[PDB]
Amino acid sequence: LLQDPFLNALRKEHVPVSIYLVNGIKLQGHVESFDQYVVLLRNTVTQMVYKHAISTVVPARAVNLS
Amino acid sequence: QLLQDPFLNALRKEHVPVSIYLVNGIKLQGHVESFDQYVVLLRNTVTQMVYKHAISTVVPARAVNLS
Amino acid sequence: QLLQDPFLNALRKEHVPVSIYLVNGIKLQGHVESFDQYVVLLRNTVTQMVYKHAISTVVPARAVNLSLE
Amino acid sequence: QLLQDPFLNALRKEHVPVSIYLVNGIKLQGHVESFDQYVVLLRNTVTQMVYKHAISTVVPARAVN
Amino acid sequence: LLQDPFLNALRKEHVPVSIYLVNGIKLQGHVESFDQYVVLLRNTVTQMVYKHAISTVVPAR
Amino acid sequence: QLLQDPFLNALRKEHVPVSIYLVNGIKLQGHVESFDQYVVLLRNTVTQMVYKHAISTVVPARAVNL
Repeated sequence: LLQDPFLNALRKEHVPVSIYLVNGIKLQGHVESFDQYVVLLRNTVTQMVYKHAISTVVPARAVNLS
Repeated sequence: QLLQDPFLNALRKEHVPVSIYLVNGIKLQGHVESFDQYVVLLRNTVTQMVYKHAISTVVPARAVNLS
Repeated sequence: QLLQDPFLNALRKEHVPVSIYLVNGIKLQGHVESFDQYVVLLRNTVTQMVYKHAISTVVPARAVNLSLE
Repeated sequence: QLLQDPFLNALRKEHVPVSIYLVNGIKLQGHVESFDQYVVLLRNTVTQMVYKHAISTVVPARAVN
Repeated sequence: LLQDPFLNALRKEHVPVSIYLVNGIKLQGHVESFDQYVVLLRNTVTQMVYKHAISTVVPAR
Repeated sequence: QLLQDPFLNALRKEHVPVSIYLVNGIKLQGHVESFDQYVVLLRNTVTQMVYKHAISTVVPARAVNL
């Protein structure tokens, strides 16, 4: 309900994000795409990240909701 | 959900400052802006999406209204 | 939660102190103040909501009051 | 769980000591009091509640086959 | 449609296997049984291994 | 409605090597041979079964777009 709208926002308004994984590392780049389970983070090369492995997504600049 | 939702909503409404402890030991601070079955929107300097499954404990900076 | 509830509820009502171990090795301590399907509210110097999915084991400081059948 | 129940119930009926290893490395020990879809009740000096999702391996002190 | 034929091939051919857990622990033995949730590993005894705690399973040889 | 099937499928056909990062940090490099809903058959010295719920990110050594 919030997950997609959030993710969809970072993508549309193309804004860099610092994805912190459950393991304890911080990925970066832009949100190329996403579905129920995975998120395609397009940086140098689009790497697939599992949502179950994500701890928290952190945006650089704000983004509307509506 | 006769606890989690009421607990979170009261924090959200009253804007009670919370400390969210991640399973990986990381401590996040701020207040609850909103939430659903799967994520919580924490707001501090910015607004970050936190996955519930990665959350350990949520510690309010003060007692919550359950009545 | 066929077994979960009767277990947590007994600890709550009888006000029995417990130690909650998280999947990361952390040891919480206090009283079961409340619970539902996904979370447990532990009380101590403060009050906090603990997610069940982050819990490994709940160890009571002593067996609850047992009766006949 | 067509295996979990038979496996755990065998330990219960035979009163066989077991070692329960948590996903965090810690090992618990004692007897199997009871169990359902989500949890195992392990008895030692006291009866403690163990979530199955936090379990890696269940190891009996002896063969139950 | 993959893990079952994969696991059944290990029990039907009685091939030793290595089960690595998410915590970094390695388990050796033979696949005695497996269902939708657990994997019965056989050595000195038969232990019940939850799939949710299994990261990988590499065949011995 | 699907993102990981095509992502992994193309990485399979194009024979592109990958570096799989498990939730526990460690990394398993090799080629993707097959994959169902729950696991990914990783090829290398041997063919090992990798449970998806243990994967954090799938990082390809080469890119794949169109």
